[PDB]
Amino acid sequence: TSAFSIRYGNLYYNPFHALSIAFLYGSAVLFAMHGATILAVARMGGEREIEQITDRGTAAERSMLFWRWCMGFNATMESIHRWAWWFAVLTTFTGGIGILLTGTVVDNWYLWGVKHGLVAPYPAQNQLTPEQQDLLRGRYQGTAPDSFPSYVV
Amino acid sequence: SDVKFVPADNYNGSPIIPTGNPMIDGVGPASWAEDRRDEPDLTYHGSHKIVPMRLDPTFSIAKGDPDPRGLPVIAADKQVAGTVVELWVNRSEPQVSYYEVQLASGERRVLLPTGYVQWPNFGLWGNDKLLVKSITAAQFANVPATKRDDQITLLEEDKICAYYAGGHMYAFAERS
Ligand code: BCL
Ligand code: BCL
Ligand SMILES: *[C@H]1O[C@H](CO)[C@@H](O[C@@H]2O[C@@H](C)[C@H](O)[C@@H](O)[C@H]2O)[C@H](O)[C@@H]1O[C@H]1O[C@H](C(=O)O)[C@@H](O[C@H]2O[C@H](CO)[C@@H](O)[C@H](O)[C@H]2NC(C)=O)[C@H](OC(C)=O)[C@H]1OC(C)=O
Ligand SMILES: CC(C)=CCC/C(C)=C/CC/C(C)=C/CC/C(C)=C/CC/C(C)=C/CC/C(C)=C/CC/C(C)=C/CC/C(C)=C/CC1=C(C)C(=O)c2ccccc2C1=O
Ligand SMILES: CCCCCCCC/C=C\CCCCCCCC(=O)O[C@H](COC(=O)CCCCCCCCCCCCCCC)COP(=O)(O)OC[C@@H](O)CO
Ligand SMILES: [Fe+3]
Repeated sequence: TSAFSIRYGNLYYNPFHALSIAFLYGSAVLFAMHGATILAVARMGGEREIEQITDRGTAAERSMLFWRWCMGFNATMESIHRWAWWFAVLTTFTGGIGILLTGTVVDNWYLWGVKHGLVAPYPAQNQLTPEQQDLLRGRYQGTAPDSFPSYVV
Repeated sequence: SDVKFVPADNYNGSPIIPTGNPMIDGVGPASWAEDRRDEPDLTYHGSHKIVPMRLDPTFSIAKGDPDPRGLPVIAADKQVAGTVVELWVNRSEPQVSYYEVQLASGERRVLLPTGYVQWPNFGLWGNDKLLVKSITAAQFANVPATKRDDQITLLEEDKICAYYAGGHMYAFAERS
């Protein structure tokens, strides 16, 4: 997992990886919110969600109003499970696309990030002379040596 | 005017103020879903989901738990409100849904949702009484009734739970 990110030039700049994280975090946000919400009305039967969906009680109403008063909008007892479903599903769906794009369409995600303007500028930590630019070019990694050389001479 | 509440003032987004007793009228945290269907909830095979335990001999107390029947119920004002006569159980997901309380110093028996009871020492030891922190022993007399004693409707569930829910705001208030 680490070497894959190293090989393809830092997976943080893969936008589908970034999305997959947004849904992964959102799944923890939603289940924290929803778990806490249903336990906060469980003494009024809020955990009997199928009844609250088919025959709305005060436990469903209080759950809707808490979030409406908190953040200005709310789900229903049924539709919060759709938000839950999609956030979980979109975690692995966007993840899969990001992997399929990697090494097929983009080989260096940080440079793709530079191209599309994702990369914040920092002051240069070092500057190379033209002579160093040729000296410090490496070589791509090849095969291991298949012999044990003697240096007897 | 029967209207349960009036605006605190004419500005947008002002609170409402209850006219009568908010616990009885059902205002604020004492309110219930008034349009809720007035029918019993049903199991998959169509029997009544919530019934007194004496009506289904399948159910029994787990061995080494206390049976709460016959214990006194201690209300928010430390008065003895009554004693547990019966348990009501959920037959779809086996648990105790309500205690039924024979009222002390009164004729009537009332339901008490177990979410509002707690054991002394949270059940670990003692277990010689029940605590109802949310309402006074006087207010136990006004807990809503079920139309029958063998079944409870979804509306009656909402009404009863809403009564104990409101207590934490209105039990110790002159707003009655
Ligand atoms: C948690 C461990 C790390 C960290 C690691 C990562 C990694 C790794 C990634 C992110 C990603 C994101 N992180 Mg971060 N992040 C941290 C701390 C934070 C904090 C904070 C503590 O205040 C915030 C607000 C953010 C915010 C964000 C978003 C820009 C983005 C999507 C999050 C998301 O959907 O989450 C779940 C929450 C929701 C679904 C609710 C909606 C949240 C919205 C989107 C937050 C917007 C904030 C906005 C930019 C700033 C508001 C203030 C302005 C001044 C008005 N990070 C710490 C340091 N974060 C991803 C990304 O897209 O990066 C480019 C990503 O790949
Ligand atoms: C240095 C390391 C790299 C990095 C490299 C990678 C790579 C590489 C990948 C991810 C992927 C993911 N990374 Mg990243 N990641 C880094 C930093 C982060 C940070 C962070 C705070 O810094 C966060 C929050 C994340 C978060 C995430 C997730 C959003 C995403 C995985 C989704 C998922 O549900 O996978 C978990 C879910 C699964 C794996 C699905 C499994 C389902 C199957 C069917 C289960 C079968 C079980 C079977 C029956 C039994 C098994 C038996 C045994 C074989 C014996 N990464 C850095 C940049 N990350 C993945 C992705 O989608 O990338 C776009 C991915 O491939
Ligand atoms: C043993 O042999 C292997 C395989 O050649 C050498 O590994 C090479 O060099 C590494 C940089 C690389 O990782 C690896 O892929 C492979 O390219 C390993 O270093 C040992 O080298 C000595 O033996 C070499 C050999 O192959 O026999 C020999 O190579 C030279 O001689 C042979 C035989 O005449 C010829 O086939 C080669 O083409 C020739 N190569 C070169 C570059 O001259 C090495 O001699 C020299 C001078 O490289 C040996 O190295 C030493 C110091 O003895
Ligand atoms: C800053 C500014 C412009 C000020 C102007 C002046 C104003 C507006 C003053 C008024 C006073 C105040 C304090 C206003 C607040 C203004 C602010 C800061 C608003 C921002 C609100 C906010 C945090 C928005 C973020 C929204 C996001 C992205 C949330 C992430 C989670 C998410 C995806 C939720 C969607 C799903 C929902 C709706 C979940 C809630 C929800 C859950 C969790 C249930 O379990 C449940 C169970 C049964 C029925 C309903 C529900 C239900 O609705
Ligand atoms: C200060 C608040 C900021 C809120 C937003 C915070 C961010 C949301 C979090 C995570 C998203 C992570 C995945 C996205 C990765 C983002 C990086 C990315 O790929 O960007 C471009 C594509 O997207 C784009 O243009 C389009 C970006 C769309 C972003 C939509 C985010 C969700 C909705 C947000 C609603 C806010 C409402 C605020 C109300 C108060 C690149 O391609 P393109 O070369 O073509 O462009 C270049 C041009 O954007 C200049 O660089
Ligand atoms: Fe749920």
